[PDB]
Amino acid sequence: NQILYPEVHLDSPIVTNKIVAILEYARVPHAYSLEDPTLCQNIKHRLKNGFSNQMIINNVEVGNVIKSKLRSYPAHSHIPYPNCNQDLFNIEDKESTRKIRELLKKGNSLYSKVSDKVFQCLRDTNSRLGLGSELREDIKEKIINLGVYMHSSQWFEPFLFWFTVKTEMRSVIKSQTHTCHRRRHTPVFFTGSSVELLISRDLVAIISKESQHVYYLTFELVLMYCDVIEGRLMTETAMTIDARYAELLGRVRYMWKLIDGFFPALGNPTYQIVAMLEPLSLAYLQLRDITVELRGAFLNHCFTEIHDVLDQNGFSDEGTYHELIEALDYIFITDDIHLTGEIFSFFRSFGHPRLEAVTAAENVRKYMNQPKVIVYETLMKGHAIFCGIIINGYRDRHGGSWPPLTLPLHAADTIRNAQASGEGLTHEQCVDNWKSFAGVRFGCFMPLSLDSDLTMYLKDKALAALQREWDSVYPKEFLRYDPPKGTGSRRLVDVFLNDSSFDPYDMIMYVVSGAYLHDPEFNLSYSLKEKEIKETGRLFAKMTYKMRACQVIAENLISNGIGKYFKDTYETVSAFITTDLKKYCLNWRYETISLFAQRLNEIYGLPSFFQWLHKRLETSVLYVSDPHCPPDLDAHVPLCKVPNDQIFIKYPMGGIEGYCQKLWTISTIPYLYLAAYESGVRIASLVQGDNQTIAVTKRVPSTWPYNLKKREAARVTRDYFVILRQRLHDIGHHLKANETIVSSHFFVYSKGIYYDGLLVSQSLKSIARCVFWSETIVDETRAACSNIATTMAKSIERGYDRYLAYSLNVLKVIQQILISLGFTINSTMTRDVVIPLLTNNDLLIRMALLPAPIGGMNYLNMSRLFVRNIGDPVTSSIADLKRMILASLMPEETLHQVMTQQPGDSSFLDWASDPYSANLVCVQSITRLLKNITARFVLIHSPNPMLKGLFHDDSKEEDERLAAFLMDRHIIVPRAAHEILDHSVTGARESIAGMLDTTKGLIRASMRKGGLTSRVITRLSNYDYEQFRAGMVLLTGRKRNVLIDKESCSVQLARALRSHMWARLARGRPIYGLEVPDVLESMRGHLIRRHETCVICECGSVNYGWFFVPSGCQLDDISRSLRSAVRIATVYSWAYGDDDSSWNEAWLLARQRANVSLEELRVITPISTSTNTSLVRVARYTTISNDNLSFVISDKKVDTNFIYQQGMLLGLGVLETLFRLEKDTGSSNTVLHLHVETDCCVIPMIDHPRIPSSRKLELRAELCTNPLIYDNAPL
Amino acid sequence: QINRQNISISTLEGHLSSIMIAIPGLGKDPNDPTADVELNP
Amino acid sequence: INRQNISISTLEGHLSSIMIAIPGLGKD
Amino acid sequence: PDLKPIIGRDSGRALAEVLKLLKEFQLKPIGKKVSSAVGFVPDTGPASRSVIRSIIKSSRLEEDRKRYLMTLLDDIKGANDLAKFHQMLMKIIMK
Ligand SMILES: Cn1nc(C(F)(F)F)cc1C(=O)Nc1ccc(S(=O)(=O)N2CCCCC2)cc1
Ligand SMILES: [Zn+2]
Ligand SMILES: [Zn+2]
Repeated sequence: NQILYPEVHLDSPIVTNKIVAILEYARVPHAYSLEDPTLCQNIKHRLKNGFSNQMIINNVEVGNVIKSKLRSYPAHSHIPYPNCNQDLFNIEDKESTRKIRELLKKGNSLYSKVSDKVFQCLRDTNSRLGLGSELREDIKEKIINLGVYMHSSQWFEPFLFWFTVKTEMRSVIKSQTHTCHRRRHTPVFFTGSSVELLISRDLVAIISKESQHVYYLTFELVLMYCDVIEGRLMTETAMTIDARYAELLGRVRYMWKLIDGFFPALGNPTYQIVAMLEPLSLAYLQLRDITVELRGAFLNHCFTEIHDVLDQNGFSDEGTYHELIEALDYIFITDDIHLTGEIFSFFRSFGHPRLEAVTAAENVRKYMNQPKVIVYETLMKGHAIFCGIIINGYRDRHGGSWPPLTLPLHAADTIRNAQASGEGLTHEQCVDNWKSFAGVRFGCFMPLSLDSDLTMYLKDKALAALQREWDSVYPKEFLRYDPPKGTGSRRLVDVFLNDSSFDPYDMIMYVVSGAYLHDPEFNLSYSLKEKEIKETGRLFAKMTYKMRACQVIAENLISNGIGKYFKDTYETVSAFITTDLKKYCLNWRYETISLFAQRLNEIYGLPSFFQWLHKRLETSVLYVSDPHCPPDLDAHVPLCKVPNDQIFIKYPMGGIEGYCQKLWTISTIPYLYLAAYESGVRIASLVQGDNQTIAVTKRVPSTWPYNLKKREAARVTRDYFVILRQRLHDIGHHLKANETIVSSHFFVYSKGIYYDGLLVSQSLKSIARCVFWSETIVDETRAACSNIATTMAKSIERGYDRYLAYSLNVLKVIQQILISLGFTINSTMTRDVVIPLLTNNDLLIRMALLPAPIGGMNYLNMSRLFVRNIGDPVTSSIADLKRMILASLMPEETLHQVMTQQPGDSSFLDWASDPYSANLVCVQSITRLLKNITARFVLIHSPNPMLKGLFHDDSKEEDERLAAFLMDRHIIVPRAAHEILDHSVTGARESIAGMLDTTKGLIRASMRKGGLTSRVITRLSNYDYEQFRAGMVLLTGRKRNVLIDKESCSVQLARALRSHMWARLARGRPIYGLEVPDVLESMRGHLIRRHETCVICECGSVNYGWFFVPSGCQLDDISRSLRSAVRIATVYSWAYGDDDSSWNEAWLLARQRANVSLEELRVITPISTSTNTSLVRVARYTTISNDNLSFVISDKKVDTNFIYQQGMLLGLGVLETLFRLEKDTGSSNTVLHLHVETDCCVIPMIDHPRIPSSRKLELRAELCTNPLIYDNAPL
Repeated sequence: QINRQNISISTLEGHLSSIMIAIPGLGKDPNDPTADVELNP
Repeated sequence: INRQNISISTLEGHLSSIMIAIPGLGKD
Repeated sequence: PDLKPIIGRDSGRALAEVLKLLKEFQLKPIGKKVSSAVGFVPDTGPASRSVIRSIIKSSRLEEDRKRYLMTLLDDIKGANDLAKFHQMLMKIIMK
């Protein structure tokens, strides 16, 4: 139980009851007011009783220490969260951060030595691409002194403090919660220069020397402060070293300093203003509208709410409101359009509010207990559109016919003859005579998709406790009685993989028969949701096992069946409407959904199935449960006798968000279409994330002004909005005018903010998240340095600067290595690696500049700056290393050490499941290994009938044997082996074991039950120590491969590397089909301006991409049907190839996949001739001609050797990084030539039609007929 | 002479049919367990 | 019959536009 | 119409929204002179005054003209005159 480190990043909510409980048990005074005094009263009565355990004793001792130290300070005052935010953001100590300061000073003195060469190596790449001969003299200074910029920031000392405290408390928690030693020493204050710390295991006490203020914090608050400050430091550095954000820096700094000044005064309600910067960033983008009547429409509501919050809080004065409004005006008002979605990235950096259960239960009870008055005529007019959509969706795909479809009763003439003639009908007829669909009875014409996969059940979910024990979540401390013990399990996978008799039809009948309404164990509970900036905000609901299974089954049915029917001179002009769907699922009563659930009952043939949710909720009780907010109950009572009070919501009517999402989404389109018909406009809806948009569209004459076109296209939707609002209010829904936007230009979605063909992306959202330790279960430097480099590459595509992001990655990697070496809580870091590595400075930067596919710890190579996917990691990392050695960042001997390093020990299955892996010693991820071990164990030991007969303990040996048979030939093909093994029944098992997302609790349970041995525990408890030892050996080793030089191509280097790396499985046999030349080394460039003649063109090359851009002010505006797992057999048999004899083996494996004969297989496979842009703003102006680039190796009837899109992505990249700082595209039209040269990169190969299988084919004794495994009865 | 009122009677019946499907209760078996039992046994 | 036809059609005319009142509590 | 029938979930469970004559809780009509999601119409409130000020500030006029329009706004009182000045400014902006 020691391979689990405490949490490093924030993942839970900040509950004020938690701090109140800790302090009230530690007997410390505190100025914390609670909405419900039930927790305090319970703890008080429990103390008067005499209950106490080890936690109470430890907290009492820490409280005694605190109360004894508080005597030296006469006027101490507890400053509660969030009132202490302005102080604790700028706290700084000089005698407590004495260690991390020296650590980071050394980490900065190393970068100060490598930075001149880093800049030289980036300037080489720039000049080679053809952007001049010298970087900007500003970029040079920033790249070189990037460490001094990061160190002379206002958040650096708070960062050091909140990292020291975080790691110290993490070490305390880790070394304490382990049951090895129990005798504990009391923790004493650490008197620093300006503050005094007490880092206990539960709470931290910070006293301020000069101010006398006192703060008490918990682990969640420490994690949140560390996260906030590590985000602010990274974003401020990334906006300081950058020039495009020169105007945004002042606005963001003023926003920080202005909203920090409200925390001491306003308090917790300050997040109701912090959470007003997402709507304001759109209300201030509407002020650039083209229909002046709309400017201010949303801003009026935003300012009204910002005034109401101040008034209710108490700041009734007008001066404060006026200064606040002027400040917000200055902050948000700007000129550049692409810098309007940036303030979106920063509204999560003020911290998260402290929330309780009462104030989040009342907010949902208010909406779920509320009468409504729907209107039958419009309800049926929407139901008519529903029936019409179903009619058309079945008449299509079936050649215009209604064989099992509707049977009207008194239908009109046209709508009765449409069925006879077998023709469809548009919205017009349905809304015109909706009386014809007033009694239509369908008939079952939709099969039940049953054994697709196990996604729904396997995906980790929580379960509520059985209704008979609903208060087992509350520990015995905070309760006024002894709660009943918890028998059942508390996870969907833990109750699913133990189901001795599971049946989806058993569940469907558990709903149909109607036993879910008499089940004496059903229970629904609410749980507060972490990392939200609204005190009420959202909760997530947990329900019992059988009901959750029926819910996921119903949703899968309604998403796989009719849910797919609803997917979809004069010019067209479209406006946009955007409204959020929060609090939009509580206005869904049974009356307004029965007419749509009934047609689906009659379509799927499931009597009274699809309306289970409301029939079950309307007679149940749902409480909001968190362990620290107990109910006020002197004795245990059933969930039916609790009154309607703080945490309970008795007998709701509305829905629950997430459940019946497809049902509500397909039942909400009929009213959009009715309101569109009633106005004569064509609409298109899109629910993306948490807010739905509607693109109302109308046809207008072409010879019209753009202004008048957009004005009329906005008028039509200003008319449509009121119609739609009336319709939704008649069916029962409130389409509020405050929380909604109408605009002729933009609409929000989940990839940024679309604005009139552009995309105002937010580039500083991932820089604020490239924090030190990555999300994992054990602190591992490899995963940390991979998450550090996987976010800079995302900021680069969202808009950041390539060179500055690369330098930021290098610096953060260099100091992450040092933090993991000499500032870690790990106990296996020994002086045989810590001391030599920390002492040798050159080696420590060599290991941080060496790429990861080679053996180093640098995961961002200079080709990932430009292209999205690099060709081959091993042949691109060697090109990167050659570039570094040339620019003199690393010595020449590093290449020889790389090429003669120590080969690891990996089998054939690992090479088949990772085909680009030049095998390395101790490189894999401990988290991934523990997942792939525990998932396999728990799937092998499971009596579940759904996956039985598939996970036998010999599956590992069978997988290794199949991989050996596939790979071992006279010519090795790892990519084809990977494809075959992935599509086979040995890849299906791994896909299921990956879908089975194991949690920290599940791995804890596995260790408790003995899932893995103590030998595996000791092998994976000291992994990173072996990473550092292997790196030391790699960089110290003094060998030489006389046949290695800097001039040999990177392709040849990677081939030699793989051959020498595993000749033990190759013995000289050629590995084939992996190496593809590096794009940045293979492609040179040149920029033709107004009057000049190309030079690298006339030097001889005739193969080059040609890009063009004109001059104009822009950058502001302008036997085989319904396929199944048989597809797996087909793609496998094509990946195998066309063989005279080995077609038998291909048929054998495809038969083990699916049941089919050799002749049908050969006639179904498509035998081939062989044997084997939404991110930038200057791509609109750009014109690309691929003619001259068409020259490839013989340009025969094959695929492009290099990925043809690379020579275009790398041209758009350079054009964007040229026009990155310009407002116009110049005065003269510019051209770009992108010559390529892959001469020595061509593999001299022998075209083998196919290789003879030099190993005997041994498979499973008999292909199991498990229907989840690829089907064995297609026809 | 008679069909013109039979259509009206059928319209009233069809209204009362789908008016007591969107209102729980109002009978012995007034809800909608009237679909084809199942495509598969 | 000539009068009963309209006397019964007015019933459908009035019933084709009604208001359904949904309560606040599922049990009451 | 004063004549609209009402049928409830049960017989006697409709006493909630029967008194709200006053039968259905209707919605507030979006008028051309009431501020809503469509169009802007300024009231006398500080919210509306500050919104007009923000329109003057974020407009694309010249700085002296923006300040002059701000001075014009400083001495305007009453919802009616405020709406007239708003119409005037909206007419001026696109000129
Ligand atoms: C009735 N209605 N009218 C409109 C119109 F047209 F005005 F936009 C929209 C709706 C409507 O939102 N239905 C609906 C759709 C999904 C859900 S959800 O629970 O799955 N949800 C929770 C919140 C996050 C997203 C997922 C709940 C209700
Ligand atoms: Zn080459
Ligand atoms: Zn050229």
